[PDB]
Amino acid sequence: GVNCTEVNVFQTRAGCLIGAEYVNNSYECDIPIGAGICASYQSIIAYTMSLGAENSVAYSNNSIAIPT
Amino acid sequence: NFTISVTTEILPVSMTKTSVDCTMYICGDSTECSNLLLQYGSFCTQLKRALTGIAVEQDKNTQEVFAQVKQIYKTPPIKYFGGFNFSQILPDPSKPSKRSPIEDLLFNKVTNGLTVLPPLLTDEMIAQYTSALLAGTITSGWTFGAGPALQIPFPMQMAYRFNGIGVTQNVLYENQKLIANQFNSAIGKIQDSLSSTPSALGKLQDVVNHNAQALNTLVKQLSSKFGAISSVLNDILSRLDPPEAEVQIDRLITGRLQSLQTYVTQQLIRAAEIRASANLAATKMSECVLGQSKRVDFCGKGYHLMSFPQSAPHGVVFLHVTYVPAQEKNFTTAPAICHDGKAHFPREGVFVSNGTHWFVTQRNFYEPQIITTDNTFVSGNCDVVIGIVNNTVYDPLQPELDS
Amino acid sequence: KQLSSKFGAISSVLNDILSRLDPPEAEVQIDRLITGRLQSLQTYVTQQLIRAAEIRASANLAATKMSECVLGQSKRVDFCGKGYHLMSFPQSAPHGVVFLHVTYVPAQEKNFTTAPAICHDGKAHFPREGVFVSNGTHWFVTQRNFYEPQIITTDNTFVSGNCDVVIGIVNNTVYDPLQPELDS
Ligand SMILES: *[C@@H]1O[C@H](CO)[C@@H](O)[C@H](O)[C@H]1NC(C)=O
Ligand SMILES: *[C@@H]1O[C@H](CO)[C@@H](O)[C@H](O)[C@H]1NC(C)=O
Ligand SMILES: *[C@@H]1O[C@H](CO)[C@@H](O)[C@H](O)[C@H]1NC(C)=O
Ligand SMILES: *[C@@H]1O[C@H](CO)[C@@H](O)[C@H](O)[C@H]1NC(C)=O
Ligand SMILES: *[C@@H]1O[C@H](CO)[C@@H](O)[C@H](O)[C@H]1NC(C)=O
Ligand SMILES: *[C@@H]1O[C@H](CO)[C@@H](O)[C@H](O)[C@H]1NC(C)=O
Repeated sequence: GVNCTEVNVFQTRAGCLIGAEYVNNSYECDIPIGAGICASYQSIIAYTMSLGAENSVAYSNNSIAIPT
Repeated sequence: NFTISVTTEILPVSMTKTSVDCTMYICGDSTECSNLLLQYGSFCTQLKRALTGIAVEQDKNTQEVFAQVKQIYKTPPIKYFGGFNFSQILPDPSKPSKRSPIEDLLFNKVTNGLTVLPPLLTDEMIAQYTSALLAGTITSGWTFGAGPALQIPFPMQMAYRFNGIGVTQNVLYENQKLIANQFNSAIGKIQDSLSSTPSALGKLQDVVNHNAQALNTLVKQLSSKFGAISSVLNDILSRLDPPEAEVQIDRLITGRLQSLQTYVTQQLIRAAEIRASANLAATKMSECVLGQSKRVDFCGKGYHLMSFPQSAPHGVVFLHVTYVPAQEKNFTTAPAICHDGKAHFPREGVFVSNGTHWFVTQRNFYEPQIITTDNTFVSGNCDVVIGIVNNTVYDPLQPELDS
Repeated sequence: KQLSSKFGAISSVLNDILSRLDPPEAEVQIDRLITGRLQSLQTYVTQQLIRAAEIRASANLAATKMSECVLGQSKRVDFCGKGYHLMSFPQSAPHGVVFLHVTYVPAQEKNFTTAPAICHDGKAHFPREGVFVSNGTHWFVTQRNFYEPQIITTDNTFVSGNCDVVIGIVNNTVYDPLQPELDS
């Protein structure tokens, strides 16, 4: 919770983060930080947490699935 | 005749994470404070470890309350689920927060040295989780939390839900329009009732007033004399003689440490209460949502069918769907039917007679059928059953063996 | 560790204060030491009882899971294991217990085309326990968790109502064994 305008540096919605770059790609969360920010050692990068694979399932008015 | 109604119950999940600056809240900018606080053994590492463990506990509660699935399901683009209005429940992309109107309505209705940590999961991924859970419970039935998801149409899923409470599925397909209209009317009534009633939202507001009051009373106790000469560091450490000022500041920081340890005690008690409530909320999440729970009261007043959770600030809200029958009708019954010296017993229901004719019906609905041998089983003879009556039974395929 | 704390006194040893200073003050030093140690043990007791609170909460949960799933089959979904409940087994652990859940995961699915009812001779047919499943040409009834198709028979279907009230119905024949049984 510190706006670091007086003391790479990337700004999260939790304060200041020093020493971890920001990557637009998303991966599974390993170390929780806050405000949807999770960092892991790939150097050390900070990424938005991944909620999982977008496993969209089709739907119709006459489609059923039965396991075999 | 049956009436489908929706009931709402709310369950708190977690609270805002708290971190206190220990030596700053005790007394700041003083070397005498440091050399009198370092010689007390440890009154501060325990509170810091306990507070961090409580914060980790709240994060874990946010984890297993809402994240029961490892997939993010997306709703189909078709908005026609069989005449059923899923508009106040299913979120729409037109809103900037990607939230349902019910969630937006409840969110709008819901209104030193201390630091409040932000939660790991804010409102947006909780809303995405609720969207994924509603997609899984709508377009995949209940067979998605146990193995892979399967394509399940909505009406035969509803027929399965009626079949889970001992009611045959044929009653749905003759009254599908009435059920859809009743469910939509109940959704509209409960959407109006969530905003009309001001005291449908209490504990969450109460417990956040508890948290705010506990946060404010610490600073309120920060400005008390504690029986010393003064309550200000620069007035007690400059004017006074340090032979007595050391004892005065010792008593002051002793009172301050007693106050903060009392606050830590209330915080851990409230965190234990929140953890128990979140565990019961996780049980409700696993039972009333991911499948059908047959036990009464556990998921709604009456017979449970399904439920639709919605995202809430620092909590979760449930939207149960209950099967409440009505329109009672008096009848005359019998434990068994006597025919040709042997007794007949019902297989799925009970023998129900209005006048001089006897019919077999299911338990939770009136569907008069002719008494045949395909839904009855024989046992013993007609000499021991108390209250048996004499009535003929229809023999199936009769005009068939002689034709 | 709290024994080696000065607590604002000269030393943390009772024999040192009593054999080096006069009683009057020594009284104040021992009073400060004893109230500091009293607050320390009260804090320890509070910590012990809150861990007791969480531990009998966990013990009640473990006893409930032992009596339900272990002693009998639980129909509660996602209560003992990830999937349908088959069996579980208890294992002895120091200061705890470990369950061994056996689940039922019906993977490797394949989708088909269904119908809520089948129309024949002006009356609708409904399955007692299965669901009508078509693979494109013919029709079959199978279980809700395993694909074991069977021919539609009057012995595992029940009739109710007519063909106009129900929507989504299809037209197909039904096998009645009395028609090949009567002529034989
Ligand atoms: C901090 O202050 C700067 C300058 O006003 C601003 O640009 C930045 O967005 C602020 N960040 C935070 C944490 O509010
Ligand atoms: C289902 O019904 C809706 C509304 O009539 C229609 O838009 C959609 O295309 C239909 N889908 C199928 C598979 O029949
Ligand atoms: C129940 O009563 C309502 C009118 O109040 C009617 O519209 C509905 O069809 C009835 N349903 C049954 C099951 O009798
Ligand atoms: C529900 O009814 C409202 C009426 O405005 C409509 O806008 C919405 O699209 C409907 N949703 C469904 C899924 O029926
Ligand atoms: C009882 O109901 C049956 C069928 O609804 C009917 O045939 C019979 O006449 C009724 N009995 C009387 C006394 O009305
Ligand atoms: C459907 O199943 C039946 C019985 O197994 C088979 O005779 C028929 O060829 C199948 N149709 C297709 C299109 O696979």
